[PDB]
Order: sequence, then C-alpha cells, then structure tokens
Amino acid sequence: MYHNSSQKRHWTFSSEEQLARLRADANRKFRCKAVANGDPVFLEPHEEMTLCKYYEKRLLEFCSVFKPAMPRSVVGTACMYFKRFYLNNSVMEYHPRIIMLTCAFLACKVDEFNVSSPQFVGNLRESPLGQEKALEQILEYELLLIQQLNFHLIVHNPYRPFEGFLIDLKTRYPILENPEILRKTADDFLNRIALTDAYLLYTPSQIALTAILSSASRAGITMESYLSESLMLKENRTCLSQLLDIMKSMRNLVKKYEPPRSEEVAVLKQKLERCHSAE
Amino acid sequence: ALYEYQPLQIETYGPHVPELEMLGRLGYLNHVRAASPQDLAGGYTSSLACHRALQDAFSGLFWQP
Amino acid sequence: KRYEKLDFLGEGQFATVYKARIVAIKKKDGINRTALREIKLLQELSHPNIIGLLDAFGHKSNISLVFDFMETDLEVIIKDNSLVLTPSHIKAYMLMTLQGLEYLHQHWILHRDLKPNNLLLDENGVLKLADFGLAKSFGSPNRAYTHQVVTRWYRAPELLFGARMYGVGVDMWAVGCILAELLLRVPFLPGDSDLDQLTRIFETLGTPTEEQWPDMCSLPDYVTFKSFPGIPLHHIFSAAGDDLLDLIQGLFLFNPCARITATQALKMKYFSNRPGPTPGCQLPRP
Ligand SMILES: CCc1cnn2c(NCc3ccc[n+](O)c3)cc(N3CCCC[C@H]3CCO)nc12
Repeated sequence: MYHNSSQKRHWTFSSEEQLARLRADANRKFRCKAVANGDPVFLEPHEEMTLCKYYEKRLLEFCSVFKPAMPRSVVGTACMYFKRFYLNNSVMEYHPRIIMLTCAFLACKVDEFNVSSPQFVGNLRESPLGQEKALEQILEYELLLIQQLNFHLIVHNPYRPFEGFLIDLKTRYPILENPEILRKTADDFLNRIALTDAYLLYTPSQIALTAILSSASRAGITMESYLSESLMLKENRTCLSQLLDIMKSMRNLVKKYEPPRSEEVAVLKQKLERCHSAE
Repeated sequence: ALYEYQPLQIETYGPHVPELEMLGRLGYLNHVRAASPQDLAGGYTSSLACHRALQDAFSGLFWQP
Repeated sequence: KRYEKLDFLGEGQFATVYKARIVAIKKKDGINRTALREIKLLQELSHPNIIGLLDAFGHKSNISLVFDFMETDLEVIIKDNSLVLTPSHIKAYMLMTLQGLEYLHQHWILHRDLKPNNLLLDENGVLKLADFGLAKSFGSPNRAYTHQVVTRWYRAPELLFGARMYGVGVDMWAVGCILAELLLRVPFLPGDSDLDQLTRIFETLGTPTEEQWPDMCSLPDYVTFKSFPGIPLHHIFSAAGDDLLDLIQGLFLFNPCARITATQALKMKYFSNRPGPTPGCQLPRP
C-alpha cells in the first residue's frame, strides 16, 4: 500500500529544488569521473533534462505500440523507473535509449506482464541483428537499473486511485450528475502530469484527485463540497488548505512544463552520441 | 496470558475507507462490475475490487513529503 | 561483499541458501522472475510474522537476497516425534501464522505457497511466512491468476476445480490444512494427484453441494464426485475442543466467500479462550 510503501518513503521528494540538486549532482559526478579517467563535450543538466523528457516520450511511444497490449500500470511503472534512474545518473554515462528499454523490460517483469524476451525485442522497429544486440544490452543493464532503484520495484500509479475516486463520487456526490463525464479530460491531465516531476513530488492519490478536479473546473463544475463534506475536510480546515495548495502546485507544474523542441533535441542528441562515442 | 484481538493500526494519511462488509449497504457496489459466477465460486467478489480501489484513492491523500 | 559465508544451509528449486555473518543469503530471460517477485513484495512489507528482506545484491543475471536467519520451520516441529504439541503450542503457531496472513491480506497480497516448511521459526519462537516466490497481489478483476498454485496437499478445492480468480480463501484453506497437520502430526489430505486430492477432501469433509457452494459447478475444471457423507470433525480431531472445531470448520468451509478470513479467524473464541498461546521463548525446539 502507498501509505507504507518504498515510493512514499524514499522516492517522493519535498521540492523541485531537491530533484534539481540530485540531477546536477549526477552530472557533476560524471564530469569528475570522466575528467579523472581522461572539454566542452559534456551536456549541461538542463540539456540532460531535455534529453530525458524526449526519451520518456519515446518510452511512452514504445509502450503504446507494444504487442501484446501492455497494461497502463506497466507503462507507468516503466516511466517511473526511467525518472528515478535519471535522478541519480547521467545520460552521458548510460544511454537513455537503452535504459528506457530496460525500464520497460523490468516493469514488465515486476508488474507480472508475461512476455518472452524475444517477443519483447520483436516490438523494436530495428533489424533482427539489432534486436539481438538490444536484448543483450537490456540484459546487461537490468541489474544496473535494479541497483539504481535501490531494489524498490513496486510503483504506485494514479490509475487505481483515479478509479476509486470515480467510484466514491458516483456513490457519495449526487451533485456531480455523471462523474464519468470527468474521465477523459482528467485522463488528459493525468498524462500531462506524468510528463512533469509530479510523480516524484506528490502522492498517486493527490495526482488523481488533482486530475479529476482540473477536469471538473474545465467542465465548469464546482466540487468544493466533495472535499469539504464527503472527504470531511471541514473538520480540519488546515488539511483542506494543504490539499488545495498541493493541487495548485501540481497545476502550476503542468502549466510551466516546456516540451522539448525538435531542433534543440537533435543538437543534444548529436552531443550525447559524441559523448558516448568518446570515452 | 490470554490472547485478545486488537485490529491492525496502520496510518493511511487519508480519508476513512468504509468497511468491506458495508460497501453494498452504502451503494458503492452499484458502480463496480459484478463478479461473474465463476469469480464468486472461486471467492472473488466485486466488493474486493471496490475496496481496493477506494483504499488506493484515499491512501496518502493528506500526506506531505 | 560484507557477508562472510559460514555454512551451506541448503539448495532450493530456484537458488541456494547459505548462512552468513547471522543472515541467510538466497544466491536470455534476464533476472529470475521468482527472485524479483520476492524482492518487490518483501520490500513493501514489514511485519514481525513476515520474513524480512534485509538487503539485496547481484551480478550479471544472478542476484542474491539477504534474509534474517531462521532456526527451523513448522515441518521440522510437526515431524519431530520427540516434540509434544500441546494445545497452547498449536494456538501460538496458529496465532502468529494468522497475524502474518492478516497483515499480508490487508496489503492485498496472497501467499499462495502456505505449508509447514514455509512457516519458518527463529530462535526466539517468532513464526514468519517465507518463500514469497509464488505470492501475488489480489483484488484486481482484470488480473487473472493460475489455479496450479499452492502445494497439492494444502491446495483449496476452488484451486483444484480450476479457479483463476480467487481471494484469501486459498491461504485460509492452506492454514486449515496446517492446523490439521499440527493436530494429527501427519499431512491431513495427502493426495497423489489433483483428482485424488479432491477425492480425499470430499471423503474426509463430505462432498459439497449447492447449498454449501452455490456457484461450485461454474468452476472450469469442475468434476462431480461420489456423495461422501464425510467424517464429523470431532471424530477426526478427537482431542479438539468445541472452539477449535469451530475454527477448523470455518477454515474448511467449501465456499471460499464463507470461509473465514484471517481477521475473522483471529476474532474467534478459540484464540481468546484458555489456555493462552505459548510464549515464543517456550515453544518447542527441534
Ligand atoms: C531463505 C530464507 C531462510 C532463512 N533461514 N533459512 C534457513 N534456515 C535453516 C533451516 C530452516 C528451516 C529448517 N531447518 O532445518 C533449517 C534455511 C533455508 N532453506 C535451505 C534449507 C532448507 C530450507 C530452505 C528454505 C528456503 O526458504 N532458508 C532460510
């Protein structure tokens, strides 16, 4: 359960400043290791972030067209693994193209999505020789990925909390006529929330509730009474204010999100391939 | 030293979840798909899915890192 | 690493266990899925009656798992003809087993491999459920399982009839079988096959009917059996008191929905009655 999970205990951070600190520290430690081992070949932490965002979209695209149909829980677990890995590691040391596939592989194992390795790599749009090479790379990096996750494999995603909130609204909030009208748009917001650092900063339940309430606000529906009365936050107004602040912060994270630009990402990809070819 | 049952006390950091044996009385089960006769024969009831979903929805809702 | 190999505890079907400095290390498809299952589940669980995963490490496609070292298991206790299993000892074992199970089921995990040798005992008499290589989370409709789980002697009839969807009843039936083995000192229902397992179950407990199991016939591998009257429990378990017989009946109810949960079993009068459970320090050592 989330309330005593490893995700809450070790992988939900207090602020974006902490995440930036971890990423900059990873970039700097790779820089120091490379300098000791052996120039402007290094990528900056914001360039690492841009590449990580791009490769997270690529991981999402890989999981979407993956046959057999990969469940949404496996995809969420894989994306969480990717984010957590690149919190403490540099894309210059481990290529995100292979790490993302390794994340999908490990998530398929952890979430009991039974797929054989050959049928896992058959989803790649590459040649059979490239498929075998990719499989060997994935097998090489599986243990590394598990180590960098500190052997914390269960990932709590907002999808089941989202379903539970829909059930609770249908049962206890007649003011909302048909809560299912809120699904699609909330799902949309969910996707957007997933692109940010929110999954490292907020609980799955908070993410789900934020998505639902943003969907309601877009629909114009006010569900302040659901928080106040059904969730009984009128007894602790401080709890209600903290929850509202959390959702406002998440909405701000979504609104400020800067999708990676094609040309900037292409330049960064040339830079990263140069960094991997050298050393 | 006689044993006395005490319930497990795990803080969920969220709203109270209604008891498993009350969901049907409260109308929650009207919004989950009914367990098939084979599912019921094996011991799976839709009340299990509803309870898990509500527990996940309310778990850690009030928690702050 | 930081653990020095002391002793070769034994070998399992999936790995080999070594006692180290005191802990036990369980040393193209990549990392073994059973080891990953144990990792992912035991990292999220913390209870005195669940085996503790203290650390984990590996190399290449191999991985090691570090656990607390356990002195013995319930199977060694049961088969030790030199050990007397008083009602208090049985109650203590059942209590710890059920507390671990209640915590596990509250976190929506089924053990699915419950049997005396998977109930380890440390030197302090604390019982712990171990071997989570078959454990799986439950409660999702869209998450089907396999019926070929649990050791055959301890497999519930719903599993034997092919239940792909099931709940805590599998663990509770295995718990009833463990209780019966504790009382009889021999396996309660020692089948040699699935059909013979169901035959032993129905010959001992009676052939289930529609009123005891309304949807029984809907299970995929359902086979009609001869209508055995069964053996009354007080005949099978002569020394069992009325409260213990009520517990046993609850654990062996054919309908898995009616079958008592770990919580319900813990609230039963058997556990709050005299004599109290044996303290761990006083439990028999084999
Ligand atoms: C993996 C967790 C663990 C902790 N202690 N321990 C031990 N302790 C010694 C022991 C236990 C029970 C009975 N006897 O006689 C000795 C043994 C062992 N494994 C190897 C030997 C046969 C059992 C098998 C069980 C697999 O979990 N595994 C473990």
